[PDB]
Amino acid sequence: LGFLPRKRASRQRGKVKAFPKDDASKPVHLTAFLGYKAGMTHIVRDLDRPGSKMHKREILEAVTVIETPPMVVVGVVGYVETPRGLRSLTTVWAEHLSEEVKRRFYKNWFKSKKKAFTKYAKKYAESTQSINRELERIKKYCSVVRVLAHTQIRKTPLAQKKAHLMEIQVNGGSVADKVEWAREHFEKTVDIKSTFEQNEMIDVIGVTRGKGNAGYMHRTQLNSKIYRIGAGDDAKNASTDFDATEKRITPMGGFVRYGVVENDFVMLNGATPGPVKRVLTLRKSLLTHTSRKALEPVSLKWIDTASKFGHGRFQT
Amino acid sequence: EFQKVVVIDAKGHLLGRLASVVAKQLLGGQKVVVVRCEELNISGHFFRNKLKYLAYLRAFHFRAPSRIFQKAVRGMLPHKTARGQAALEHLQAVEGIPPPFDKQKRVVVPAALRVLRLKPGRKYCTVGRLSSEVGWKYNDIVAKLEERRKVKSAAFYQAKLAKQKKIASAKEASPVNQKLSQFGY
RNA sequence: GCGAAACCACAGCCUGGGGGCCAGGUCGUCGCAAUGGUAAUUCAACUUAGUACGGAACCGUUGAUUCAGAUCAUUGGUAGAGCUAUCAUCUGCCGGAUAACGGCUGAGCCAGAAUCCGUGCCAGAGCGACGAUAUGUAUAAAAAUAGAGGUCUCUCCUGUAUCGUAGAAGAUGGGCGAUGGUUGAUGAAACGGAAGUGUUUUAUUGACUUGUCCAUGAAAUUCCAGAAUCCAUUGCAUACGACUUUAAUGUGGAACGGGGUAUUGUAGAUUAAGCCUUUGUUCCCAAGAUUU
RNA sequence: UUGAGAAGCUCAGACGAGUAGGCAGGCGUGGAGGUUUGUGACGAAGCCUUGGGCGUGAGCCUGGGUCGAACAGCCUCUAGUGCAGAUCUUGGUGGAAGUAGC
RNA sequence: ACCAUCUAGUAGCUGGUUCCUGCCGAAGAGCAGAAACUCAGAUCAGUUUUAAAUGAGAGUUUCUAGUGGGCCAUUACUGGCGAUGCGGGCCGAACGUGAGGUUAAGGUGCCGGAAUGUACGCUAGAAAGGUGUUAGUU
Repeated sequence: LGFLPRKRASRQRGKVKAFPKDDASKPVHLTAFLGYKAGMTHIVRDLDRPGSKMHKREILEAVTVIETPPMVVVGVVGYVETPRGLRSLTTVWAEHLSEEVKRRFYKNWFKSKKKAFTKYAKKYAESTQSINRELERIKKYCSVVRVLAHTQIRKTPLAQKKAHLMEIQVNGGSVADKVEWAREHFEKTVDIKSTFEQNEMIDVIGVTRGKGNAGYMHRTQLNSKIYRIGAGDDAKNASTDFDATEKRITPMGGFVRYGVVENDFVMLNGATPGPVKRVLTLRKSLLTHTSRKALEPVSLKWIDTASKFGHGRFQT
Repeated sequence: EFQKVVVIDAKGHLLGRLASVVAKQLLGGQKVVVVRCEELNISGHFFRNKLKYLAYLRAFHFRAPSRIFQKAVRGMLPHKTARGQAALEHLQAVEGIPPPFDKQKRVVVPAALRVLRLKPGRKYCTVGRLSSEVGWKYNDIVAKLEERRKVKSAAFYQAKLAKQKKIASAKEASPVNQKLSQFGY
């Protein structure tokens, strides 16, 4: 069938089969968000919509929290279009690296002599002309620019300190515009909240939650309704129009098996494949949907911050 | 005259005639490279080869024009034998013209040309368009790359012709060319 | 630890035609996509509209049926957690080419179906980027055969052409004429990304030069032959492997001591176990073994 | 001209599938008689051998290794004389299989 | 029931039956040989002409083995299969070991040895329908 045969995704990150259709007319931006499937909450969204049956009805549905905020944007990777497919013309990151990125590039970072990009960083810093020449070649030859972007696994609260690198292509913008955006975002921390507000239907993807002797299969939640960005660092993660009072998206006393996300989440009204702390692959829709229901935003009135583990109703 | 490596421009050639010419060369110990395989031509209307392929679709089903020609040569060789498999490895059929091959002379096979073998007005199909309809999706970029190579090669020809003008003028300038021109050179 | 026996021409990929015959089927990171599978389905109501002509239809809107993929915020079940419920929730598209059929000029085009192929989704066999470590192997425009190129004019009608081609397998010298040609080694700068691994411009250095004409030598070869893994550790994972983690002197982790957290429950104990979390404590630390 | 093992030598021409079946000539084994002034501890027989040779073949000759006591050619005699099979007889040894199993 | 002889009980039957080369060779009374005789000055014939041509040397008495199936095809006959491999895929061809030459059948785009030969033509291919086509008749 479509999803059949069943096969758990070996890669923790939900490698996107496709990406949103880039267009040079649109500003140089991204079309992905590195979620982490933090948890869920009954974010009551008052669906203020005349004609609809659930007019102004608070939709107390699961706001599937997915930790997604500042993710280390290292550099860019060239991608030239070839008669045999899409070939990576080059891969030029920024001079500045991170221990999490180095840990990701290896498997025994502490055991290893931290040689990851040792001379490469020196070449990037000292031989900047060579980096510029390669960048100039990338801008003049590569058809697409895959903006390299790691994660904040070591930065945000997580046992894994291997930054989830993602070759997020520059969604839109010309070759010069994509290079300039990559240069601006060189050695930066791409914030998922900055990329998108997560206040409407999204194209979140990623592996499912490993049940046992299945799950953990790469999926793509089409038209995944996103309630709001669950900023775990901010006390107002679950604070909404009616709830407010600096409510925390995590359950009172910490979410089950995920606690409180050290950074912003991608809390989405509905389901999201993946267990607690399992890295998600939220992204923009490849196609376009001008549906009135999708266009109309459901006003998030209240939310749920109950100490679900235990007294599933004790919000405070 | 035979040599070790030949590059054949497959445009305007019939599939069967060119493959049969290629197969006989391969079994003779000659390494053969066929370029621009998506410009190959097939006798008969488009639907005829189209129903032939979809019948084949109804074994690995390969859509690329270069691998369409490769199958044609393969059936014309003793593939079940070590001799045939050795010959097949000597054939490099590619679509478009790779840069390693666009700087070398390309020969054509008169016994396989469509102009010399098809009556005028006869309907004929193109492998590239047929492949693009059965699943191949790279003809846009292949065509675009063809224009860039053709433009670059055209500039090279103009530069070569401009350099040729000087020596051509200097040919008759030297009186030796007319002193003993009776030798026929 | 002990330990048979029956049986065994020979052996074990499919289709067709006449089980073997014939013809076919270094490590690691980030990516590419050959190919295979594929998915959505139906109905009701409202607005159209009591209108067009008793009574529609286009569009739009609101919802339901079946099916598919996910999730456990809430509710129920299970003995708080976890699991789970068409008992709970979320999600489930647009391009091309078409058939019937209707048109355009008069074959070649247009319109056209829940059909077909793609977009998308699922799997990833072949590959990409990045990090640390052989007899002279000569010849590059495009498109047409019911036309092209170059400057109203000219050429094509194959390469039987063009470049290089004499030297004891390429020796040793002299003169005449031009600033040549062929190069080996340095120094460079411009170009080539589709598989660019090659194109030039050169500034030198070291050679040869048959461009031309002369001077010596060939012989008896006397007729061909610094990482990864194990141990340990993590639970986003788990039948076991595998995976995610850390894990090799510091948010170091591992353990507890816990706190918080709740449950049941009448406040208490468990107190994360797949509840959180710790300015708390101690322990130990590539430690060895193993493969490249 | 020597070229009569007259059962020898020499000339010519034609011909060549083959089951049942018929005819002929040969190869081999155990023992017998005769014979080779036969072979043998300076190594018989046997066995092994990608060593060599002869014959269309059955088969024979031989080198080397191993071995340690007998053997063979030729002319006749004789027979318990020639094996791929008989779910052959006897012995030995396999795959099944370190499986089923205790 | 058992045990030992009779017993190597009873065979139209089952399974098996051991070296080589050569020559002849069926059947599917006849067909095959051996001796003996009588022999180009002799008779014959899977033959044809006429109401002789041509090929072959012709026969006899005697014995002594094997078989008296069936199948295919053209017209009960005729062949062929069977005891028969080889080239082609029924057609061709009757076989000692070889060298060379040349062919039959079938073939010469490639697999595949061999002309992507030459020339003339039509357009899936190796009861009647069609405003599909090409040559002609009335």
